[PDB]
Amino acid sequence: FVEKCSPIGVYTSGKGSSAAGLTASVMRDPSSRNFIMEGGAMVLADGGV
DNA sequence: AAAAAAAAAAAAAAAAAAAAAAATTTTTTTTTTTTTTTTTTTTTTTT
Repeated sequence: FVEKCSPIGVYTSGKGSSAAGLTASVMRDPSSRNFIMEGGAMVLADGGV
């Protein structure tokens, strides 16, 4: 309910969700050399719950 | 001195050579980017 009720809200387990992380992870693309930041629950639910 | 004939001048039309003009997208390559994979190496877990 809290996840559905908060303006910004994400519900996740301790070990993250199915193909989603609990916290952000930064990687470097070998080809484009960009910094790809996979957003976990903590970063995705920024300013919310 | 004038008229008739001859010849020349001017002008216009036609032809030949030579310089000018017009027309003129498709096919193949290949580089970069992205993904895939094989091995090495590093980290984590277990005893």
